[PDB]
Amino acid sequence: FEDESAPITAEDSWAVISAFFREKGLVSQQLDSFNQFVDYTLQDIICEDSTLILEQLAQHTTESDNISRKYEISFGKIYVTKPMVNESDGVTHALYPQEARLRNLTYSSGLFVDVKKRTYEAIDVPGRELKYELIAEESEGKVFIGRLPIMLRSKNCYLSEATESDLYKLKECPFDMGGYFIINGSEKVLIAQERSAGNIVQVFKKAAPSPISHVAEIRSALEKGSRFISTLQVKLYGREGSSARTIKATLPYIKQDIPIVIIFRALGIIPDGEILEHICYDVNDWQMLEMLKPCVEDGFVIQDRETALDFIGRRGTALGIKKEKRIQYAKDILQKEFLPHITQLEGFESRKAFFLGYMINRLLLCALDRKDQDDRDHFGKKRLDLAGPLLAQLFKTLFKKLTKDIFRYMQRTVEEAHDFNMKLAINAKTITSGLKYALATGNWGERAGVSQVLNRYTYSSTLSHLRRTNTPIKLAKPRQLHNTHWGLVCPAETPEGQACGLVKNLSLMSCISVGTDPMPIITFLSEWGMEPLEDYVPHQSPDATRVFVNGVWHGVHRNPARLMETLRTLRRKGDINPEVSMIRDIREKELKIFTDAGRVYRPLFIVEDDESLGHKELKVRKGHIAKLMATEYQDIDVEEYTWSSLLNEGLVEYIDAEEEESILIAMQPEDLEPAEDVDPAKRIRVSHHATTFTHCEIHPSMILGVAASIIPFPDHNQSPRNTYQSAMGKQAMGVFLTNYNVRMDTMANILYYPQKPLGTTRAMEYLKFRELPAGQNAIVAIACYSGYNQEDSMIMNQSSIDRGLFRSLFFRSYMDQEKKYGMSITETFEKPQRTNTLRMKHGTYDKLDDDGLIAPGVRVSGEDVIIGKTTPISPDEEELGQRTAYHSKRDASTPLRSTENGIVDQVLVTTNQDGLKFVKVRVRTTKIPQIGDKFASRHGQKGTIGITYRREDMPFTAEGIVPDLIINPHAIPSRMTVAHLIECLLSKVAALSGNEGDASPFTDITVEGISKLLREHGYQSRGFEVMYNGHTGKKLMAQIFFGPTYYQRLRHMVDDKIHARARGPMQVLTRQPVEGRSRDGGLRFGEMERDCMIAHGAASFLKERLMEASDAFRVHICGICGLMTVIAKLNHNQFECKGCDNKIDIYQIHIPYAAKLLFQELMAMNITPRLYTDRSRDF
Amino acid sequence: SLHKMSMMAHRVKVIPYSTFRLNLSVTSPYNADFDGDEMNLHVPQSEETRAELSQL
Amino acid sequence: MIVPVRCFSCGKVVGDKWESYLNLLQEDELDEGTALSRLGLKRYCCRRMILTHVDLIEKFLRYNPLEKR
Amino acid sequence: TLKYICAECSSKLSLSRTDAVRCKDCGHRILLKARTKRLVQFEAR
Amino acid sequence: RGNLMGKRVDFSARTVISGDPNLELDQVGVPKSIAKTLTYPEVVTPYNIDRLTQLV
Amino acid sequence: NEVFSRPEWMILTCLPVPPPPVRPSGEDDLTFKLADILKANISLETLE
Amino acid sequence: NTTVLADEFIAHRLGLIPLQSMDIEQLEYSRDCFCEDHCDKCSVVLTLQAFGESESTTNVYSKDLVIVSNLMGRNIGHPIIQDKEGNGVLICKLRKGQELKLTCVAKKGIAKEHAKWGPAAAIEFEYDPWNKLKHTDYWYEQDSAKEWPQSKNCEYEDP
DNA sequence: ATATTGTGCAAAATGACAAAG
RNA sequence: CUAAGAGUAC
DNA sequence: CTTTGTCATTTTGCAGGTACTCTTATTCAATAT
Ligand SMILES: [Mg+2]
Ligand SMILES: [Zn+2]
Ligand SMILES: [Zn+2]
Ligand SMILES: [Zn+2]
Ligand SMILES: [Zn+2]
Repeated sequence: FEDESAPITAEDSWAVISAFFREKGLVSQQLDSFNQFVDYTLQDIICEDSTLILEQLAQHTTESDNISRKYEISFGKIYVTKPMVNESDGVTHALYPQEARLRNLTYSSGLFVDVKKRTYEAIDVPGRELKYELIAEESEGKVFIGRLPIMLRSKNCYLSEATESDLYKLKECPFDMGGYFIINGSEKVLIAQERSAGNIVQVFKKAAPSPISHVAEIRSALEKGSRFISTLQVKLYGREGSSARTIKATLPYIKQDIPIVIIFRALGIIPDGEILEHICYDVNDWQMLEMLKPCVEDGFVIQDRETALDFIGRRGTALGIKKEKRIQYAKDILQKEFLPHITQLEGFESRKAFFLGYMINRLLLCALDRKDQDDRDHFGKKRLDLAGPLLAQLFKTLFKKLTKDIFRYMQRTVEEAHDFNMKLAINAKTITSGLKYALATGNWGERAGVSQVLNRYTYSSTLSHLRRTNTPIKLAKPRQLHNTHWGLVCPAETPEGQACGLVKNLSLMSCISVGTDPMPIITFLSEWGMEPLEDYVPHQSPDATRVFVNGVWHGVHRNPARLMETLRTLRRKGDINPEVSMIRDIREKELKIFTDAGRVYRPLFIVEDDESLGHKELKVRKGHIAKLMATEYQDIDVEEYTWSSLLNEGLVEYIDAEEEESILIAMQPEDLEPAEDVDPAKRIRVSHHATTFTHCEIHPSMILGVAASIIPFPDHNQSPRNTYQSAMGKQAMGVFLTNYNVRMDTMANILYYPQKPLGTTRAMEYLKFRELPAGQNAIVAIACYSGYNQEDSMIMNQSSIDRGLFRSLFFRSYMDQEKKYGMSITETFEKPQRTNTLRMKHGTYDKLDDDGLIAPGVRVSGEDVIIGKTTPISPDEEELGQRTAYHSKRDASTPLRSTENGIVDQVLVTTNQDGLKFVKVRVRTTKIPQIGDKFASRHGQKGTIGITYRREDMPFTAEGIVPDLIINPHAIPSRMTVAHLIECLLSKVAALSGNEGDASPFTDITVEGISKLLREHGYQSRGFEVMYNGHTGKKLMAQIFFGPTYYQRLRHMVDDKIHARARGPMQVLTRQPVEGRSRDGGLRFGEMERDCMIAHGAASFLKERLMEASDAFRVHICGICGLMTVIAKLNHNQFECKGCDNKIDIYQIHIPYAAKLLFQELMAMNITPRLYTDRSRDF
Repeated sequence: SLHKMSMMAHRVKVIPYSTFRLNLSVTSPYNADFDGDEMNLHVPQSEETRAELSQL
Repeated sequence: MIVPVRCFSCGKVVGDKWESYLNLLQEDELDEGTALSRLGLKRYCCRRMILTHVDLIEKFLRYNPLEKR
Repeated sequence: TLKYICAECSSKLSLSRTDAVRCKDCGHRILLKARTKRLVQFEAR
Repeated sequence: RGNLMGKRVDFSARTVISGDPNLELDQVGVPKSIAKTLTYPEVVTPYNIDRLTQLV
Repeated sequence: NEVFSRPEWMILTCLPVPPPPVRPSGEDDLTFKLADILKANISLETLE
Repeated sequence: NTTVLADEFIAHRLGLIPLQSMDIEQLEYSRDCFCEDHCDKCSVVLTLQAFGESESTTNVYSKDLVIVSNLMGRNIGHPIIQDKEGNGVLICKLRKGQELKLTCVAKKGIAKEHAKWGPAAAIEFEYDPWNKLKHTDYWYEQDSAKEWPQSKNCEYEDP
């Protein structure tokens, strides 16, 4: 406050958090990854390779034409425009997302590339080296190669710079956060795909039966190259008791596990001592030397680099190399396939030998029991591929396809001497269709579910979907919540199904790095004293720290403390990109630096000595908080102070799981920084008795995700209840966007009267939950009132329902196009007439007017036609009794859903990309809560309505207050949802006093204080109230827990689930009832239902279920051959089995049609299931 | 439906709301709650099946 | 969306107190509890009816009318 | 003929079957059908 | 397994369940719409001519 | 078995053709496979 | 209805508008009236007609409702106005250019059929403030008398 | 201008292979 | 219509 | 000389039950009639 350098309090950190969410937003990672892809990755993809050279040799039979031509095509800079749409008439205009959504277009922008076509000629003189020269035809000329879909709010989108008023003008909700694509009018979101990081050596113990005990492997990969995965493995043969423990490496394109010493000698290290120095860095570590002796004894037979290269080449799986060139072949394999991530050039054999020695050293350390096998679940060893890298690799493949097509076309046209045209060379449809297919359907190629339809049921649902990570599914246990997941993914938010643990959600303050070029950091290291790896001799520098950058051992340092200090200083002042992570392992004497993309990190406060106060203190003080407050208030004149200002001045730091291994974090500043009668109501906390902190948590409540941040008092609940609420709040019904009235979504649900919670958390005002609430504050009583709320049922107040509690709007949109079956076979929107139309639906067409669309305002019920469409067919056909040449049109109308009804809200007519007219009809109805609808508190206390009582029948307090809901007491004890009770108490206090209850998790708010405040208001301190029975007016012997509570209306309503079927449509193949209530299907009578009926012993009922209720088919067989090959003319009363030549040995049997189909499929597969009606053997 | 008690014969009572209604005591063999659980109903179509359903 | 006409629990008419409530909060700089008491909302059912309302209709009013006369 | 409204202009148009679906005033290709003239009855419950 | 050991059947219903302390142990509450959908074939007999005619 | 399964009947020389009920129609996958079998049969017969 | 609210949304809000019911006994139920749908002996017809002619938001109140049917001298129909400003319930809001024209028919009903017909709001009801009849067993931790605040009616009975 | 054709158990089975007569 | 995929309820 | 038991590979078939909703896509392109 008054003092500028005073230490901050736990209340101040929220200002910091606000600044963060001002600069970043909720979907910062999506936009950042896409912007990185568009700004830099496209150009790298284009420039890599993509120089098609075609050397048309002279092929000179006579020397008169001894000229060799060389046609090359190169690609220059790439230009990406603003999103625009073509048209049927050819006019091209700017496309805005709330036109792409309505017209089923693709929010995509064209890509152009500067193509330079060079041609060289040389004089084809045999023996003389060819010299190529230009012909001065240096033609260059941007060409359209396809369209890149643009994610909304990205740097290339129209909405990136839009203000709130502009967003309102463009029919865009200002609360919409972007981070998604519009493909064919559908919002598609890319789920972050989790994978294991590359260029990291991992050592694993193998199972007992296998002859190899330990395996050290690296999944080498290079970002700036072909991006190919080569897995090197170093394996230790022999169990612990075995004597011949020899280490063998598995080189790519090699059929055998070459001994390591042979590789070392091949790279150029002949002496045994030098190899052992490369592997073992300590002379005193004689155990490792003893374990390593078998390898050199194995490779004693080779004592020359050329000999070892020949040995490897002999094992070469190519088997297309002559004896003398095997050496070169081996060299090539060691240069371009062995450890690609280090280098693809030559002259770095020493580096690769050092890296191999390092891997062997790690393997031997694991085998010597000096270190545990690497944890596969450590989150620092994982990476998340966001939209950026996914589109990067997809576009790399697709552009490689396109350039291969270009080269093939050029070769074909030069061979056939035809003219060359760029427009006929480039097929933009390749890139466009590839990207559109990959984004429209989840399958990411030519994996699945990589792109998903964005969830728009509720605002929090969309926020959670936009921060979702999926792990494709070894001997690990990925489903467990790891220790390293702290502060990076939500501890409690995951599906309960098969995906439990595999599908994760980001923490509120967690971000994914987009990747930076490591060259500046390498230059810094070289300048600051990093000894190059080439002239590194371990004996003269035993206690040297190995420096790794992106998994590439670049050298060693002799004073790592100073190097780490200066690197930290550089990163804290912004010279190094803050996303760069730097870890120093003192015990292993290693220094790792990671700058690649996909690393997940969170921000933390920095703590330094602060000699003025004589003890550790946060770098942030009250002055910075004051400046942040001033900037925030100005936004709602002084110098702007943003989160980036905190980052640049070294106030906050970005830490990932790997760096988090080497730091100590204080949970809260006010209690853990200062050196050391207590309230019994407060929870017990430990001071940790340690003062060497390096960082402080900005706020512990930030470990939760978007969905978990809505829970009030999540630390007073059983964790599975938190997980249930996290899963169930996405099904909460609220207001998903403020512009729902201009969007033609397939389904939309809206509350009439959303209410912000009485008990609210501090983190939910960054999630806009108070602006777009998804529930209501219902007056809840916990009572065994009538027994109709047992087993999770609830009693809802009918009078509250009558007055608008939990009422809802529901919108459904039906889309329909007219398609060109031929050049002049256009479909037509119209009102079909029974006189000249076929297969007109049994519903009423009377509500359509003459354009084939109902007009908004008309009430529609189930099976009524809302879109009238007809398709032309070939005339002059007579059948069916009433089919004539007049019936040239077949009905293609769209009826309303069979069960649904409502008012046609709106209808929208437009044209598609092809120029054909199409329509969208949105119908509106009202969902009023009733018996069977599902409601849930914010603590996993789900339940359906058992019954509804009017106000006069509900219990009432002395003030006449009656509950909106009554829930059973028995739901409380077993589930241990204490937070539910605490939130009810806090809500009662807040409603009485007019404040808002602060239900944040890790605050010092106790039930004692809430009870005292409630007592001051004149009520019983524990929330109990004397209630009276509604029926008789007598006092209830027991006092009732009573108060407001926030409840969500869930999407599961009984009217969308009730379904019955006497008889209906049958499946065409099996003649069994169809599947699904949308098709009037039948219920599955599964195997174990049959087993239960068997156990009951009711045979006739089982037969009736399987035959009369599903499919009973009468078939004819003959007594000679049990096959169904009997021709039966029932009207003529003639039965005959050809082959057997009989006409009186026939029987009829009633068998399931599926059984007849099975027997026919057996016969078609050359098996005779002969059926016989009498016994030939005794039992 | 893990055991024979999870499939039992009941007497119909026609009620004016859109949910199946059952006694609280019979929920234990069905392992059924009222937090969104759904249940299935089969109608016998002959006197024999009707009779053995009622008697077994 | 817009202030409810009546309190859900008891049925007291609170749809005519939204503008007065906002006026009390803004012009008179009263805290929420005193304003609610001044308007006559004594039972906490009515108090939560008016205190927790979110007036989304304002946002809806920012978009240009679809059918403008 | 049948009446429509430009999604952007809000201008009222009359379109026949053969007419191209565009706004004469501004060329917008998105049109919304006009409100029905038949009275609509709502229960106030 | 999919069509012979277990198959989809007619005359079946499915919906959400609710408790009712006012129903007998062997009683099940059936929604009126479901009762109007699912049917039973009763053979016409001198004993049930009157009520079957009334139902028709 | 002498009457129901002799070993030389494990060799196919006449493929039974299931009726359309087994492969109802957009033709069924079995119909396409039978068409391919007929194509290969005709090709082999002509080459012979 | 060119507003931002759904038609049945506004219909629900209108049904919840309190109306003068002093002479409701002189009105008949629509069910036992011999007219076809509604007449003057069993209903009151109101009309709402609002337009957004102002550049600022225009508030559609319940004072804008106009009785069109002939009340025949009864004292029913008029929307109840309570606040000092004179504007009744805030039915709706209109941006400039938006319009809302509609006609309401009001019948007589009871709160059993729908809570919108309830005239009672909350009804406080208490007896035996001192628990001399022992109709309740007071939950407590240390002392029931201290932990349960005394009701205001305790002054009207002897402890 | 359009039809036609270029995954992790874990049991079972099997094969290779040092010792035995 | 068919197929594939995704999300979800108990 | 052929067993003979014996390990180390190869197959190889499976992987709860019901139920709901939505979305996309049905071989691309070159050649010849
Ligand atoms: Mg349950
Ligand atoms: Zn026969
Ligand atoms: Zn109230
Ligand atoms: Zn226009
Ligand atoms: Zn009348």
